[PDB]
Amino acid sequence: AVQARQLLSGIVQQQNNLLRAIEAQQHLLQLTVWGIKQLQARIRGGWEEWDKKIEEYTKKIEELIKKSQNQQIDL
Amino acid sequence: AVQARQLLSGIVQQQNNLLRAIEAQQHLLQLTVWGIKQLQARIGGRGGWEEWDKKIEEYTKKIEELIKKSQNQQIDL
Amino acid sequence: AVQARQLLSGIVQQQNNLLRAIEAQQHLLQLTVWGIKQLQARIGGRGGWEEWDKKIEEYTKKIEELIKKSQNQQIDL
Repeated sequence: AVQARQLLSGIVQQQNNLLRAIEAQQHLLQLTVWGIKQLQARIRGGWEEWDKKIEEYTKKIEELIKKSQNQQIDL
Repeated sequence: AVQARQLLSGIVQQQNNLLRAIEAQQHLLQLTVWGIKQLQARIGGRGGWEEWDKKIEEYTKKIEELIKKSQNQQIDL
Repeated sequence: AVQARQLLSGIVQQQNNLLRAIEAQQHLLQLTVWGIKQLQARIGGRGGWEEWDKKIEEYTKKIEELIKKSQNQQIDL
């Protein structure tokens, strides 16, 4: 009882740590994407599909993140 | 009992969402790697980046291993 | 009882896998940051990317803090 409570709370707490890390990593990722796009632009045709997949994965990540924020509990 | 199941399942669901996000972030990261690599090629060659290339291969392999590892461990309650 | 332990241990092992993947992705991410910065420096100066650099740093430190914070909370059953 006291055991299981401390265990599950600890588990729940680290889930919030992992999620917060994932969100920060995503913010970092979007910054790198911008940097690349700006470099391709200083030297963007032929990168249409590349742009599309990025948008695809980015949308999915943002969806999953939002879906995780609501699933999240702070015990 | 009812409390335990709901709390546990909720935790299991949360983990599957975190994993899915990690996978999509990995797919996203590999796209940026290529993007950089193609820029480096467009500007002596890609010489001097052999070690850089190495660590990427190292971490990429490790991530993919850990992901597959997490897929086989993951449960869909 | 036997059910709960096996289920809770499985969950904890999964968290360990997810965390390790996040650390490896972070290593990979920092490699991409370097690659970009070196291309920016090889093509006026890196002026105008001050704010960009600052946010990279901001999120990077936050990630590393969150990672270390998760390594402590981490248990191996």
